[PDB]
Formats: sequence, structure tokens, C-alpha cells
Amino acid sequence: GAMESHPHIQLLKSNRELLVTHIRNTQCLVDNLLKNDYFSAEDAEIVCACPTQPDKVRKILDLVQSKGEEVSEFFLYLLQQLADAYVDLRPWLLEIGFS
Repeated sequence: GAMESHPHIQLLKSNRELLVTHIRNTQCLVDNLLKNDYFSAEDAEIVCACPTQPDKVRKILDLVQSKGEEVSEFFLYLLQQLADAYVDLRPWLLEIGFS
């Protein structure tokens, strides 16, 4: 109930194009592969064949529900702009959640 644990993960996949262009983005999957120990570039590439790379990362955080989601936004933003991206992210997810 209450969508269980689908806050940031849902936001990130919906505004994938927005975040992907931001700088690197790929940092999300590496922290995820660090944390989950198999959602690595290999897992990413295989599934990416359909929903491309950006939806593929949604998938990695999707299964983690917590760690990947938390670390992925944090790490890729470390590169991008913690001040700009992370603080502004709070409005981002609540708006895009759409429910």
C-alpha cells in the first residue's frame, strides 16, 4: 500500500531525458552495481536493448527500492550539482509522482 517504496525511482525514470543529459548519469548504475553486485553494465546492457540505458537504470533502482535509488541519485548528482539537483529534486519527485 501507498506505493510501498516507489518515490525517487519513479521520478528518475520519468524525467530520464532531463537527468541523463545533465552530465554523466552513468554514475547511477555503478553505485547500484556496487550495492546490488550484479546490476552492472552487463545487466544494464542486456535489458537496455529495449528501454535503452536510461530506463534500464530505473530497473536497477526499481528492484533495490532503497539503496540503488538513494545512492544513484546521490552519486550522479555528485558529478552534476548536489546543490542544484539534489535540493531541487524534492519538488521534482512530488510533481512527477502524479498521484
